[PDB]
Amino acid sequence: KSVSVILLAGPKQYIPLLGQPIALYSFFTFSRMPEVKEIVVVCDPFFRDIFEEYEESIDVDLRFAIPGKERQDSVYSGLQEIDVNSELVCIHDSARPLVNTEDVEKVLKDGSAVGAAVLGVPAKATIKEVNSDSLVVKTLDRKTLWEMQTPQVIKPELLKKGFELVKSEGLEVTDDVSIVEYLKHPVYVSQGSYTNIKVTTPDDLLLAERILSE
Amino acid sequence: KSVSVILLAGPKQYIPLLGQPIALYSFFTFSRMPEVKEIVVVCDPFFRDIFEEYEESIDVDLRFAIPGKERQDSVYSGLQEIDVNSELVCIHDSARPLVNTEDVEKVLKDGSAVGAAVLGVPAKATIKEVNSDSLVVKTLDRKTLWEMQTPQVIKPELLKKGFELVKSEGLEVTDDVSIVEYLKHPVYVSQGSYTNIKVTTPDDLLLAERILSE
Ligand SMILES: [K+]
Ligand SMILES: [K+]
Ligand SMILES: [K+]
Ligand SMILES: [K+]
Ligand SMILES: [K+]
Ligand SMILES: [K+]
Ligand SMILES: [K+]
Ligand SMILES: [K+]
Ligand SMILES: [K+]
Ligand SMILES: [K+]
Ligand SMILES: [K+]
Ligand SMILES: [K+]
Ligand SMILES: [K+]
Ligand SMILES: [K+]
Ligand SMILES: [K+]
Ligand SMILES: [K+]
Ligand SMILES: [K+]
Ligand SMILES: [K+]
Ligand SMILES: [K+]
Ligand SMILES: [K+]
Ligand SMILES: [K+]
Ligand SMILES: [K+]
Ligand SMILES: [K+]
Ligand SMILES: [K+]
Ligand SMILES: [K+]
Ligand SMILES: [K+]
Ligand SMILES: [K+]
Ligand SMILES: [K+]
Repeated sequence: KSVSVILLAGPKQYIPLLGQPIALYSFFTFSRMPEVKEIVVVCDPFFRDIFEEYEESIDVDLRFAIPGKERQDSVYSGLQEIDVNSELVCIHDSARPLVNTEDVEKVLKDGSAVGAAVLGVPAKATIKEVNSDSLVVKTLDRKTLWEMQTPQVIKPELLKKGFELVKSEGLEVTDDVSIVEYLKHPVYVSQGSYTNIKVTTPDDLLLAERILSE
Repeated sequence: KSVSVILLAGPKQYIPLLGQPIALYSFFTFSRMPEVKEIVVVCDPFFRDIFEEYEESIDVDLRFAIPGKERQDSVYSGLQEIDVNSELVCIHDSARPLVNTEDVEKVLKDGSAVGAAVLGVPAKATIKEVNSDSLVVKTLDRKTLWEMQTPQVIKPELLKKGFELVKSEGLEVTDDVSIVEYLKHPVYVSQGSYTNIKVTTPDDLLLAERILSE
């Protein structure tokens, strides 16, 4: 019971899906996993009650952190709240409500082994690198390209070192494992499921209801 | 009236969308464009009547070609049917029923100017190159990666030269502009719309009905 989750929830994350705010879906998935010791929800204080409500229903410590200006500052804020002895930090965008227990288990395993891991899926589209003149530079090898999801799972000492680089050099990162890439430490891509979609538009909500109804 | 369309339609392309087989949607879009002189539909002969039916409703020459084993052989088969003097070949996957007239006009313009062009959209996901050990090699620069759609628009002399390379060297290509890339001739990526989705699953059909109902 060694994993700390940072659940990034700081309104599109509170849009109802089957009547319940999207952020609660992944919250419950992590709360039922035996490896998870605590969930640090990063949200505006106004929304804390959405989660506290369920606190006596769940077998994790529930803690909060205040969001920052950019996703990386929200991650940093959650990281100050995790247990001093957690073995792994599992960072998740609450706009991904449909992550599967099996896929979380897999990226936790791979993060334990490598130190950093992220859920990904092979890209289904043909992807080309395009220069600033709108010309194709190259076609990227289909067998080689992965679309990233969350969770991103990183050992805390590694993440803390990475934030020391980020804060001391003004890095801008849009994900968590980019910090570890900077460090030249390996990042493992764990194969997930294409159903772990991000839900931000009402088109995405309709797809999420379809997936849930399958 | 200078453009020849090769419409690749050779059953998931005949699944109904609002009651009409998917392949007819883009067929009609191209038939109404003044630049299009002819549409060569590549389909099994059994399906020809789906399109012929509308022949006196449309201001293009309607022709057919027989599909081959792989997409590139189907393209080659359509290419043998185009007008000896067309200025541009516009190749489209009939599983993309929602392409917009405005986006077709744009990629035709860019194909006229460059010799090869393809509709694309910036990739919305974070994409990483991953080696065979499942490790991230690099994170690809978000500002630089495009997802390809169809049409792909190529001048016929260029395409014919490219097929001479393909047939004389056993190339396997999953798109049309890869042939021109091989030739070291420029390929322009014209910015399209994220609504030009490929419809193969019933999830995609539901999204396509939503888009059409917007
Ligand atoms: K979940
Ligand atoms: K637990
Ligand atoms: K504790
Ligand atoms: K607290
Ligand atoms: K904090
Ligand atoms: K603290
Ligand atoms: K999801
Ligand atoms: K969620
Ligand atoms: K999943
Ligand atoms: K596990
Ligand atoms: K291992
Ligand atoms: K910043
Ligand atoms: K997944
Ligand atoms: K929409
Ligand atoms: K269309
Ligand atoms: K026409
Ligand atoms: K003619
Ligand atoms: K004919
Ligand atoms: K032919
Ligand atoms: K012919
Ligand atoms: K489409
Ligand atoms: K179509
Ligand atoms: K379009
Ligand atoms: K045009
Ligand atoms: K020009
Ligand atoms: K082949
Ligand atoms: K488009
Ligand atoms: K499905």
